[PDB]
Amino acid sequence: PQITLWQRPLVTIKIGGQLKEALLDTGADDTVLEEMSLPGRWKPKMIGGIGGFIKVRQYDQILIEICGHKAIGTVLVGPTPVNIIGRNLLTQIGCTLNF
Amino acid sequence: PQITLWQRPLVTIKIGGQLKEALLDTGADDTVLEEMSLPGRWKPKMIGGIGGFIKVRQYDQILIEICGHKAIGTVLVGPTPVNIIGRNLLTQIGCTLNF
Ligand SMILES: COC(=O)N[C@H](C(=O)NN(Cc1ccc(Br)cc1)C(=O)CC[C@@](O)(Cc1ccccc1)C(=O)N[C@H]1c2ccccc2C[C@H]1O)C(C)(C)C
Repeated sequence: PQITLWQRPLVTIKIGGQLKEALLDTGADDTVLEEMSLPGRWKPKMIGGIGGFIKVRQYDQILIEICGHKAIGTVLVGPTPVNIIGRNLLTQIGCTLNF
Repeated sequence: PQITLWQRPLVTIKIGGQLKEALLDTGADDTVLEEMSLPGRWKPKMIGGIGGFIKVRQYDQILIEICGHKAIGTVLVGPTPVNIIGRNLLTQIGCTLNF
């Protein structure tokens, strides 16, 4: 589909059997979601944006569905103000910027 | 043009007669540039990102060219990690997300 930017590009995602709302974020290197449980091993990571850095848990090879499009990648979990779908997963669903 | 996201979507912008590198950021509601000089008066604005909120200076009706496309709008100036082109200007150049 084509998503305009008149409003925040929020979409429905399916992860860990749960339905959530997330932001298609081209300014984000990684994907980070609010506190939730995920399977497998994880390691700590610090990510930074405007305001500074926050500590998150890094889980790899996680299955995620964005608007019905399946993709697998690293998903970060921590105190993020909003769910963010970053470039690491946006590439997988073939998302591009156009103008 | 069409921009993929395998690498950060960095483009050249022109403001105040100078070229700068900036990130097309769909996750950003506003445009915020690293410390620089802009004309006119400014107003205070608090913007929140991953690490919390920061105080920035808000200048309005500023001429800024993005990838050759001319825009005129609000530009914030403050301690940002990188120059960020947000949705307020991405809408002016007709940018959309597609997949
Ligand atoms: C490794 O560095 C990253 O890529 N870090 C990401 C990040 O923070 N990216 N930042 C900016 C940034 C920092 C460093 C670099 Br090299 C590039 C880019 C954003 O602007 C987008 C997030 C976001 O859209 C998230 C968000 C938080 C709260 C509500 C909505 C969305 C952001 O902080 N957006 C805000 C913003 C940025 C600039 C101007 C105005 C605003 C208001 C929000 O939209 C992340 C992995 C931690 C998510």
